[PDB]
Amino acid sequence: ATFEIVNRCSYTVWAAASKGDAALDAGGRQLNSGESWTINVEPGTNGGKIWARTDCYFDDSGSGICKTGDCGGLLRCKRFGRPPTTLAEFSLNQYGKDYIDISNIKGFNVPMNFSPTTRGCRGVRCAADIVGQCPAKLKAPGGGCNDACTVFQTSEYCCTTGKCGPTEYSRFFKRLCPDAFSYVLDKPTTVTCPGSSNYRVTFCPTA
Repeated sequence: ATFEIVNRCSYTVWAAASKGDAALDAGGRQLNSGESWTINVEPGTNGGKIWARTDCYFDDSGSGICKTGDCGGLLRCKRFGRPPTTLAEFSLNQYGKDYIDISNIKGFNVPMNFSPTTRGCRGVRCAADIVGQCPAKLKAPGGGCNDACTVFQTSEYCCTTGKCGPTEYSRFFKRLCPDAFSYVLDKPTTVTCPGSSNYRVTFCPTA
């Protein structure tokens, strides 16, 4: 499947794409404002994620650090990135269907629209000013708004027992972005699309 990743933000982001134990395509690239990066993701990919990283520095070997979304210091991510990170998530060709969603379960750093470029389903977006409105206890010095699990590490925020409810903190992400997962057992906002759809991820879709 092809994904076009577009930076509409007025600032540079370093895009990342991983299935958590391997890079998807090159795994990461710098995107200046307005740049597009087209990647190919093998059919059947389960548990893929794409995110933006902010304020990164990399040397000539692609080793460095980012203030949000850092994936063990690499330009080309093999692993998932450090919260806070707005996530585009996807499982492809699962019994003839593709499943996409946006998640705030690992916090928010950059607004995002995640839409099919092919026919037969709709896109999802989280474009509100979550960092601006972030509760003081969730604010990341880095930039970004962390999820409560990352900050407090409780069974309730992390849903570690498989039983947990919405919280003051999850309700905040949900009020600003109703179409993004706000906690692990949130009522699913997954979109089902035709198997082998193609997609576009846009950072700062409103910008």
